Amino acid sequence: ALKDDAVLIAARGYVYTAAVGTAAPTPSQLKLIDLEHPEAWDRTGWDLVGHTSEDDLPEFGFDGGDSEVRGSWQKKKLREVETEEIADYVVINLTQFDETALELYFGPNQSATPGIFGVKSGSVVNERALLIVIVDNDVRLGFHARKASLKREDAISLATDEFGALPVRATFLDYQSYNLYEWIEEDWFNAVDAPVVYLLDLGGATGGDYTLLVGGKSTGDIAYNANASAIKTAIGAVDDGVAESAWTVTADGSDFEISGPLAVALGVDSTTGGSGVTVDVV
Amino acid sequence: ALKDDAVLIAARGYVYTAAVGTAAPTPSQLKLIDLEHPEAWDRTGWDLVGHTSEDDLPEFGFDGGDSEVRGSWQKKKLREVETEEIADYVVINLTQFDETALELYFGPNQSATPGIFGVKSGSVVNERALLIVIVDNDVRLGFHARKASLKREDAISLATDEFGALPVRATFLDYQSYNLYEWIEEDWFNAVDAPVVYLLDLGGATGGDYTLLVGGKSTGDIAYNANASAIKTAIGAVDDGVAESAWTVTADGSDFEISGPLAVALGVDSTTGGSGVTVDVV
Amino acid sequence: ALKDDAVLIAARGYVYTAAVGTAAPTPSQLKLIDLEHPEAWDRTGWDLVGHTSEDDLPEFGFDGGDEEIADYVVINLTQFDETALELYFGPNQSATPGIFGVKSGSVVNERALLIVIVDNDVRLGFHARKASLKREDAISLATDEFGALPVRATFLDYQSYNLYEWIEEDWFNAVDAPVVYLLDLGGATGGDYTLLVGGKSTGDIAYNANASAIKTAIGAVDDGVAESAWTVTADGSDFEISGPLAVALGVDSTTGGSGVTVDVV
Amino acid sequence: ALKDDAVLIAARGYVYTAAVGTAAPTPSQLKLIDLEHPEAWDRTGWDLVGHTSEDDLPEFGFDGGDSEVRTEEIADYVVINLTQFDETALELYFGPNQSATPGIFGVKSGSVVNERALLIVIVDNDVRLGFHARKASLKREDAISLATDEFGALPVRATFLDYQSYNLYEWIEEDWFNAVDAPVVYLLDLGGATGGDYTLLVGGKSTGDIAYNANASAIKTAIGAVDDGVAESAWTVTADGSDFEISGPLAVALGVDSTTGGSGVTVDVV
Amino acid sequence: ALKDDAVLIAARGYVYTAAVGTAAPTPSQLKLIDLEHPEAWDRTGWDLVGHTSEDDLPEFGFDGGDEEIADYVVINLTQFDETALELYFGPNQSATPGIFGVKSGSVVNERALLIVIVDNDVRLGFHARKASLKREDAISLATDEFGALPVRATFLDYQSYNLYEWIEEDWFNAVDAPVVYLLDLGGATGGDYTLLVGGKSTGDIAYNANASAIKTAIGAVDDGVAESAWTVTADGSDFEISGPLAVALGVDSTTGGSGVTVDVV
Amino acid sequence: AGKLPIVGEVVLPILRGHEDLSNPISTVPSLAGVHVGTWVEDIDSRTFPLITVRRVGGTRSPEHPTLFTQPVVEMTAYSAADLPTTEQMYEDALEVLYRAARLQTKTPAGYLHSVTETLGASHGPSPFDRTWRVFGLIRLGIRPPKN
Amino acid sequence: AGKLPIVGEVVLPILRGHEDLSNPISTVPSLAGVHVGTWVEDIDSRTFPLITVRRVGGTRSPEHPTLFTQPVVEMTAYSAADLPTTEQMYEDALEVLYRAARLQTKTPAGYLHSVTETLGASHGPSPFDRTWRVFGLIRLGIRPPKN
Repeated sequence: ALKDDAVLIAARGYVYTAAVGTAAPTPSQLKLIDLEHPEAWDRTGWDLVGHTSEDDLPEFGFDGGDSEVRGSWQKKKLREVETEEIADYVVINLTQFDETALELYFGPNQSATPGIFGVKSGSVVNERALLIVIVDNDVRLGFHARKASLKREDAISLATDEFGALPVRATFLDYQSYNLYEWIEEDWFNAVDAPVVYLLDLGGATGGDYTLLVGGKSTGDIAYNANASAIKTAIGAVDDGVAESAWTVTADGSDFEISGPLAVALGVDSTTGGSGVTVDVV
Repeated sequence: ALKDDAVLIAARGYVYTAAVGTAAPTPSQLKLIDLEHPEAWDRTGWDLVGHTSEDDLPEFGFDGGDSEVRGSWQKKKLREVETEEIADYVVINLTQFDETALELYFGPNQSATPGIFGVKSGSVVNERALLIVIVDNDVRLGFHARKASLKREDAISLATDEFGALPVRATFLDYQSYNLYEWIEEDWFNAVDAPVVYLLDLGGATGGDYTLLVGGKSTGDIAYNANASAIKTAIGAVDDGVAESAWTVTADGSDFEISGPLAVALGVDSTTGGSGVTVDVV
Repeated sequence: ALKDDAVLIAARGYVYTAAVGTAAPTPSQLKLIDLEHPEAWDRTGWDLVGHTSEDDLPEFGFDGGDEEIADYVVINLTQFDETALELYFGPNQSATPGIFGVKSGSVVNERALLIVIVDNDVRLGFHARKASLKREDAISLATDEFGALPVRATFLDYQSYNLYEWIEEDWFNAVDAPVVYLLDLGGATGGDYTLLVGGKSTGDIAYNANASAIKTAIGAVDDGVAESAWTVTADGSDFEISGPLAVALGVDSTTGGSGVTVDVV
Repeated sequence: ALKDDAVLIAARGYVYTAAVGTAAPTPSQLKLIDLEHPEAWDRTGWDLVGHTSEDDLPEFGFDGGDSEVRTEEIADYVVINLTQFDETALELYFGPNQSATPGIFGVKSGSVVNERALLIVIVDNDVRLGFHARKASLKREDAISLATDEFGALPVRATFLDYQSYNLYEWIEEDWFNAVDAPVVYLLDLGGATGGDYTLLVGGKSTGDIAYNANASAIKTAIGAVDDGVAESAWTVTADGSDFEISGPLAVALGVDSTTGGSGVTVDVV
Repeated sequence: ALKDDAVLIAARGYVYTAAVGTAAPTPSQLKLIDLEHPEAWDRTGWDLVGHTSEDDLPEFGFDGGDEEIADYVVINLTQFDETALELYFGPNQSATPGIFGVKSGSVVNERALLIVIVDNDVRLGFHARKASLKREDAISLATDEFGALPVRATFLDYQSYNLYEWIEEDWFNAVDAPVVYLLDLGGATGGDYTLLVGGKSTGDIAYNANASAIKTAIGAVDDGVAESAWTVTADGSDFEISGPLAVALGVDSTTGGSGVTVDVV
Repeated sequence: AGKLPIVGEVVLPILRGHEDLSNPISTVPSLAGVHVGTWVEDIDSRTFPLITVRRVGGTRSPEHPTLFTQPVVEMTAYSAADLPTTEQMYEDALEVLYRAARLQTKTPAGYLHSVTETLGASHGPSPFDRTWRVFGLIRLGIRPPKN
Repeated sequence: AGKLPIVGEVVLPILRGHEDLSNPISTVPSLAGVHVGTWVEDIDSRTFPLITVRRVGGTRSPEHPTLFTQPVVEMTAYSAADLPTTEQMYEDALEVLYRAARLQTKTPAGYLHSVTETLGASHGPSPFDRTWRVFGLIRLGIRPPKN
């Protein structure tokens, strides 16, 4: 079907790397994190690859994919066979000459000396997890590969009125039972029917001092004499990246409907009236 | 990491040669030495190759590096392997025709009569250490190879309205225990990590209040006030998703060096009753 | 005949060995087992051999011709683990950690062998109760391609079993039931339609025609024996047709519906 | 099954020779030795054969017979393409130098006996598959090749021979062959409860002296700093409610003990 | 040991012949003689064979192995005047000016043979006291490439001399001299330096350290080898180091007349 | 997706620093107090400094005309102070447009997608008594306001 | 690191030979006593010889707009002496820019990174009584100051 908000014009592309197998931000975190400071994220281990030419994007590519139709002298077309299976890659033109930019291109520094970066002869093993985030509009199509081999795509480019650049090709390789790579966007892939709601029960009103965890992070605690606005302010004050304005909470007397940008569950339970005010189900 | 001052545009490139194995100037000397006069500097033995053109630079390249993805009947895309050994080189267009600039291109002259340079047929061995200094404002990214084999890259260019040129290709080779080549710059390679700090400039006891952005989101209004926890817990808890324990603020004297995972800035200053809270600068 | 379904490309596959006489998974298990982890099979006893070569796949050769043939398989291994050296050199002759030792002269080396060739969800299996394992030729080594240990498995008779089985539930000893074509008229509200049989059109069939009238409308020019080569039987609103020639829709001219046939091959 | 870790590319490698019967480095030394300097090893007597051609790797062939009906004798060789032309490579191709004068290498008519131990180490990004033969007989495989644009080569065939009831040849790595079910953990005794000092030995050499009361980090500092190629960080150690414990890349043994009271200290492994 | 300077490219070469048993230039002459003009040599008696092809350089083949080995060289001559026809056909059997005549067969044609292979500086010689020269193959002719007369020289024993000898002063029966790394302090007047030994780093060495202080800093290096293996004798402002590993400049801080030390051997 | 805006409903909130369209005085700290508009007021009303942004070309994209557009805007800075202050005020306007593009800045009317110069800052004659003009052409990309 | 300046804060100290922006007469040996500035003073204050620098175009660099820019300046030399002195003075000023670029000259507002003519020393009509004029366009390139 046609979707005017799934049409994409990549405006800027951030690129991050980490040790092999490192997990990317989940689809619901990718809408809330900032892209400029990876040391702030929940998924520690990622860091920015460096500056990239800001009129250009990470250049996807492949080689192989050479495929042709085959048959028998009875029936002339019956399969298309892929003769050389697709080897899939992305090219990244760093413009930095910092050590942490050269290590993507040359592999690890071979000298201990302050102020020198040394290169040895022969091939190097150099492979990383790779996360790319492509930004347009308020969209953030992420891309994640758990293992990519990094190699020099071409020699270092220097020019008298265009920035110096050192291009790496990251080639994707499969790793354990995981996928070759994954695209990350919560609105587009495996999407639910639009609303989700959690029903916080209230029938156990003899009560106590229970609490919620929201996206895994605690709200402190809430007393049994609860109110829809009071629990919206409690949930909306969890320090997780998203404000009280994003949450919708309403009542049907015996329970509250809770809804918003993140998962909600009960943490520590404390109540006299059995399960009746410590139930939170979808 | 996204450091700006490591981004390079090559303004001009000086090229020097010496007998095989000769050491380059040290990383701290490279910031002080006078590039026009290599006979004068501490690291004796280097000389300028001649007039290279003003509008182009020593051009890096490599042969080989043809690389392929391999597997097995069980598992495809197991590892990437280099099918041809990568062979780094630099091309230099000397525009100068005296004996010292022909000797790099033809090898040593095989005639001893005054006023003649003569060449024998066939191969020649013509090998030198090579130092290139690429200059950009105060950045002086050096490049050093202890042995390079220097060969004819193309025939002598002559043109009616463009300068004549002797293009040499320097190919890098292993010389005893040393690296193949080394990049030299004291501030960039093997240097200390130098973590970012943001200077909260409040000019002492003052009337009124100001605001701070943390990660691009405003905290509340801050008056002239006590430091320590009373500023750290105003920098933290901005619905930023980062706990206060990630930040530091310290007994810094007059003006305070904020640090933590997000960037910080001022939003507005209304602290009008004296010297004010005028800057936030790194 | 002409099973387009049963044309094989060996796109991926696996090789297992076990003690002599070990039974392979049954044809209905082979459709369902996990090939990476033979330790988890209900038909337990099989050890997965190392990475076999990507381009030199197993060669199912034989030596004789007319004296009597011996069947073999040549398998290129591409791994230097003990699990692969044991197939090329025979059992390890040293007990010390970190060493694999070879004695001179011939050594007896016999194992059961299972090979699975996957394509896309078909999984043709091959199984031999007893193979004798030999060095095919030299260890290959190269600077730019995986080193290889090629082994010859020669099949030997064992305890009145076959030399080898080919294992696949769909293809061997199947029921061989004939194809049937479904004349799904859809809404069928009025009008006319024509089939074509072997490429020739039937010419006229009313929307309300019964199975016998359809069986008489089939029997076009160049037919098999008109009303006894062809079986037509109703179910629901529709008819299953079968006989000696292919049947297809020629021209739907009916007054309402989403189609006029759905057809087996 | 399916170690992808054990798929081998022969990216670089080194060929060595020695007098017949001489031993190669053990599986736990081969991870640590410097391949370019065989005079530095614990197993003295190896010398480097010269530069060998970058494209014709060693062929581990054989010329044995084929049988399928129920005629199968076999002999094993390896062919090495030497590319140096100085004496250390000509002695493998032609046999020993039969002229005594400086600057000349001379060869006589007929066959000559030329038997050596052979070691080959094949290297792939800190994988190091070793191969060792106690006795090989060396012969000319075919002509010396000369070319205008490519290095000349002397192809020599080493044929393996039985020797003194050792194996015909052996492949070496600690991680792949006869590998341990779990990493070895040594237990260090405390039954010598009081006073004085002791000296462990690691990989066959003394730790120096260490006191009865020593902390686990002092024990780690002692075993991690004693005359062989394993770094301070290679070892992991703990002191527990009744015993001390050591783990790492080498054999550890109780050495010599001068603990003043209790049983003295003597325990092996978990 | 590994010797880069002993790897051979046959970039140019020269082939000479002479009466049976004649001696070659000695190793110390072979580096100095002029190869184009063999009548000028002090070790006189050698005639230059003329041109030999650039493709198909002479190959040092053999026949036999496992019956006894017979050694040979094939030389592809490319001149067609008398000094090259005399090797392919044997001596001229006509006396008249301008004719070279060939008799029916079985000529005897023995000569001494010397080959010099010339790299950019290395000049490996090969010498045989007696060789028997024979046709290896047909005369080649082409419209666009030089014709050739390939001759098999087969080596034969003579008066208890060797079959043949390789001649090079630097390479064969040379002195066993150990590697000796210099260590030049560069006129240092303060600070420290470190040595890389193998790939490991020493601790800090002070600019004024004596030979014993260097010995105990080169040992105790998270060692491959004991202090006892290293020799570190001074000879002036410098030290000469020898031992079982490589030694290199590492990191230094010396503040004197040169801002670095150096280790160049 | 909503309709594409006129270019003034996106560029002006980026240069002013607020999305109240009724108030032309900027609050962005690098050029605060500059009057930013599309049409120069009567002499009894106008105040200097002044920035004028004026549509001078640039089509919808041919790939999808209703999804992305690339207006060309002539941007002009005026002052009564001196020529250097008029240059620095134009530079301080580029430094805001390039930052607002780097973030994909949202506005009620649309998103500023990208910014590029087709003719850089240049000095010219001014139509107003004792003032200096500096001007250039920016081509800037716009996207619909979701919804 | 720093911010890119208005072009006058880079080339005027380089043509003048001093970092004092308040003192418009140059002290460079080839231009001793030439007045150098963006704007021609009133007739009661003009002195000749005179050089003027005006920005005429040239963008920020498209791939890092905050890190490099290539302003085109019109440079114009005026004299009351004669036409040869005017084109000599223009060549003697252009020789200072080509040297100051080769030396990567640091100025308190930025570095002159490169120089390139795009029209050379054209003679033209002067707007001032009894004076000669020669002019050309130079595409400069400038980098922000380190901090």
